[PDB]
Amino acid sequence: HKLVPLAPADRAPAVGQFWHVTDLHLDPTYHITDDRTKVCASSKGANASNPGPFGDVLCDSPYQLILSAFDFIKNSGQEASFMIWTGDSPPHVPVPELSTGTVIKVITNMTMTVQNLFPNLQVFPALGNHDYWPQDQLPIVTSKVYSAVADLWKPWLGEEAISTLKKGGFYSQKVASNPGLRIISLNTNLYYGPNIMTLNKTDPANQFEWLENTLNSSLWNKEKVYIIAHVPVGYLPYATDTPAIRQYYNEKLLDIFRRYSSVIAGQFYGHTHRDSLMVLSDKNGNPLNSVFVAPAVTPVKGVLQKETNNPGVRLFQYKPGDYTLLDMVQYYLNLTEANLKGESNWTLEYVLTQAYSVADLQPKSLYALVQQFATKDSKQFLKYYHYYFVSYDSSATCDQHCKTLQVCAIMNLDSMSYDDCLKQHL
Ligand SMILES: *[C@@H]1O[C@H](CO)[C@@H](O[C@@H]2O[C@H](CO)[C@@H](O[C@@H]3O[C@H](CO[C@H]4O[C@H](CO)[C@@H](O)[C@H](O)[C@@H]4O)[C@@H](O)[C@H](O[C@H]4O[C@H](CO)[C@@H](O)[C@H](O)[C@@H]4O)[C@@H]3O)[C@H](O)[C@H]2NC(C)=O)[C@H](O)[C@H]1NC(C)=O
Ligand SMILES: *[C@@H]1O[C@H](CO[C@@H]2O[C@@H](C)[C@@H](O)[C@@H](O)[C@@H]2O)[C@@H](O[C@@H]2O[C@H](CO)[C@@H](O)[C@H](O)[C@H]2NC(C)=O)[C@H](O)[C@H]1NC(C)=O
Ligand SMILES: *[C@@H]1O[C@H](CO[C@@H]2O[C@@H](C)[C@@H](O)[C@@H](O)[C@@H]2O)[C@@H](O[C@@H]2O[C@H](CO)[C@@H](O)[C@H](O)[C@H]2NC(C)=O)[C@H](O)[C@H]1NC(C)=O
Ligand SMILES: *[C@@H]1O[C@H](CO)[C@@H](O[C@@H]2O[C@H](CO)[C@@H](O)[C@H](O)[C@H]2NC(C)=O)[C@H](O)[C@H]1NC(C)=O
Ligand SMILES: C[N+](C)(C)CCOP(=O)(O)O
Ligand SMILES: [Zn+2]
Ligand SMILES: [Zn+2]
Repeated sequence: HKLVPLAPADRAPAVGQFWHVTDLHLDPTYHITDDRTKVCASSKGANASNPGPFGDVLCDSPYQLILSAFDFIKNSGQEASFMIWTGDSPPHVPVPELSTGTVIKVITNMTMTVQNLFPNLQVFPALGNHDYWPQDQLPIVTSKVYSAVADLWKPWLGEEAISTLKKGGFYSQKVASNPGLRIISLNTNLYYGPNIMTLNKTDPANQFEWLENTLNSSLWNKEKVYIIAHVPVGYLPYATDTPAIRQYYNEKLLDIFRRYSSVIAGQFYGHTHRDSLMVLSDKNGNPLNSVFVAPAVTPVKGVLQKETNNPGVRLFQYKPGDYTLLDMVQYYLNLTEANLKGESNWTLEYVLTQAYSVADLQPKSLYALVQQFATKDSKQFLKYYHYYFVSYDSSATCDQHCKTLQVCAIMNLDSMSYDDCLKQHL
């Protein structure tokens, strides 16, 4: 007779879950035709290799492929309280074949697709470098694209997020279904090498100042933060000594993340179209923060490349009310199989804790895994290299130089530690 909240039965609180999808790269031109140089504009005159209804390795995504990915999510039976979506919706075609209006039209199509299929799901998007015309030229002041995506994403974001999105293409947002969790969606395309608009700027769009203030507020308000962005921090795992964003920005952003590692419970990136891990550590090798690079839905590659990825989407599990990451489930589409029979079978690729026999996704757990990778002929690393391409090629091999680059980039996000790793292991 005193209106006290009803106590839940002391069962185990189910884990929380969220989806991460990235790099959809819709090619609206995709159509099967006898002249394989006309299957898709994204192959740029090359012959599609073996095209089917769900795509080709030399093409960006048919609409049917993207629809199959989101249909899989919708029908998966997995509960999820939100989704993160880290950008890159238009296809890889020459600048004159696009325009601002065409870019906005593709992002609108992808946004409405998600909203139609998932009417009750809060989605946290970030912009990719292709989400602007010309590609990679994302500005440091408001623009038509920023204003358009701010309008498109209003169903998911509050007024303050909309206002920063419109001005600079970034925002933070409290997660409605998850009190105490805030998403910080950065515009790391401001730091991407090809961006002429940010050359020699110390703090383009004031994003560093805003990020520091946001994290400081989260720290004092006892929030936890998930960082999402398109281009990741750290070093390319397939090239030597090449930061993914300009070195000046990589060093500055990493220093902010080290300072606020106690608040940041996850970092989630796209852009590479590969499945990669990184572990941010301090200068002495003590692990601080776990980083998860998710592979793309598009399978596209250039003619020059030997390997590509199968389409992928992924699910994270986390501790409710606490937001510590517990697991990651990677799903994929075997594109060759799907095209041969004409029917998609999105399926489990792996569960991280089971694949690698780790307890959870905390920095110390993953740091110990990466130390295993470093051992000669590590079977853990062989598995990881297979998953890097989302199981595209079980016979792909990683020679000594290849592996040094991979492991050094997983373990060492800043220039000093990365170069020291090269010194010791080249
Ligand atoms: C996604 O789905 C695709 C399609 O089903 C799978 O790809 C097929 O995988 C099978 C088995 O792994 C392949 O069949 C095997 O091919 C081997 C030779 O492979 C090389 O040469 C072929 C030549 O056509 C290339 O296509 C290929 O890329 C390789 O470079 C053979 O050695 C195998 O023969 C053995 O099989 C049995 C017993 O093992 C016996 O009958 C044989 O005598 C011999 O012992 C076998 O034929 C098949 O070629 C692949 N198809 C395609 C189109 O690539 C992927 O595995 C799947 N992905 C995942 C992650 O599961
Ligand atoms: C794109 O492919 C066409 C077709 O190539 C043929 O078809 C494939 C299935 C494979 O069997 C190839 O070895 C074949 O040659 C290419 O056009 C052909 O190229 C040569 C040189 O001109 C000639 O023998 C054919 O007559 C050409 N045309 C046709 C209709 O066969 C074309 O060169 C390829 N384009 C690119 C950019 O690679
Ligand atoms: C980081 O934040 C602290 C705390 O600021 C407060 O945080 C919230 C309660 C919010 O209500 C803000 O308005 C508050 O100001 C900053 O330290 C405070 O501000 C100055 C620091 O020189 C000092 O006079 C206050 O006493 C500090 N308050 C407390 C509780 O310690 C700190 O400076 C911020 N850092 C940056 C870089 O912004
Ligand atoms: C997103 O774009 C796709 C096509 O790129 C749309 O799907 C097609 O829509 C037109 C009809 O208007 C036709 O080509 C087909 O009927 C549809 N399917 C395919 C595979 O092309 C889709 O409707 C768009 N969605 C939104 C929300 O704009
Ligand atoms: C640049 N890349 C080809 C290595 C990765 C893909 O990047 P993006 O062109 O989709 O932005
Ligand atoms: Zn991309
Ligand atoms: Zn990109």
